[PDB]
Amino acid sequence: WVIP
Amino acid sequence: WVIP
Amino acid sequence: DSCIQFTRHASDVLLNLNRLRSRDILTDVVIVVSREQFRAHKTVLMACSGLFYSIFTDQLKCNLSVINLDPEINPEGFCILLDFMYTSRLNLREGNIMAVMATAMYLQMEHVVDTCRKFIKASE
Amino acid sequence: DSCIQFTRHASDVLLNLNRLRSRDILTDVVIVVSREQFRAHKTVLMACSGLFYSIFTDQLKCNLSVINLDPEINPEGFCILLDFMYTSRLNLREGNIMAVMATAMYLQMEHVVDTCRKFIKASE
Ligand SMILES: O=C1Cc2cc(Nc3ncncc3Cl)ccc2N1
Ligand SMILES: O=C1Cc2cc(Nc3ncncc3Cl)ccc2N1
Ligand SMILES: [Cl-]
Ligand SMILES: [Cl-]
Repeated sequence: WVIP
Repeated sequence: WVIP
Repeated sequence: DSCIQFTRHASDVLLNLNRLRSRDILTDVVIVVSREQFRAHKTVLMACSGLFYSIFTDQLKCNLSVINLDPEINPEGFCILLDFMYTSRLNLREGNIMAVMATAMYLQMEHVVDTCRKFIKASE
Repeated sequence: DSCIQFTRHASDVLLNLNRLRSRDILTDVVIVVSREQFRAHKTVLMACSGLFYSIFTDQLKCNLSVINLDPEINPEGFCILLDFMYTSRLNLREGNIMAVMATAMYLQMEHVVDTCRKFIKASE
């Protein structure tokens, strides 16, 4: 999971 | 395009 | 093999599937949640959820145009997860995390259940 | 928004759509090429090809279970492109590049047409  |  | 690969292909496919959903093009099922209705494509639901995979591979249920979810399922939690299915983006907030995790457990969306468990553990 | 994003989601969705294609699950159309038949999902074809997008948004053609391609279309070229649609992998070889590019131009798959033009230009 990432900060887009 | 890339070499997978 | 000796194939070449187009890096952005999968993302462009999902973006186009979401555009079809937006315009209600070739949607083939309605998901009913506490009298809130969501139109979608069976194949995308199956590709994202162990529950929908099991439902639409069933010889009788594969032909249904309406699926009713368990009344304990929250429509907002479902809406957030349906958006995630079609975009890879999860709108996870303090105010919705419990409903989102409960809905992801029911839908069998293991990666979502994983990030919810971790975000909850960070706040304890 | 304040969304989080699961990097591998789009790729996992496409992988699952290809598994459904392999097992012939929920395929809703047959593409006929020079008496060679290919089963697929209309939504995936639309997401990948300007031609299929135009075909299945047509009020009459959207309801067809069989689509016949132009007789000049090569079945191997089509097969390679159908595989690309479901995997992001293009099996481009000296022996098939002309058929693949001609098929990608007809199907309106601009990124494929682009890499074929470049690979051809490198060999001249
Ligand atoms: O967490 C998850 C996400 C998910 C998706 C599916 N889907 C498929 N699996 C295998 N072949 C085809 C399909 Cl469509 C099954 C289980 C789970 N569990
Ligand atoms: O090269 C290409 C690939 C491609 C895909 C599509 N598909 C869609 N476009 C917009 N909204 C939904 C969909 Cl399904 C249209 C044109 C082209 N041209
Ligand atoms: Cl997931
Ligand atoms: Cl393309």
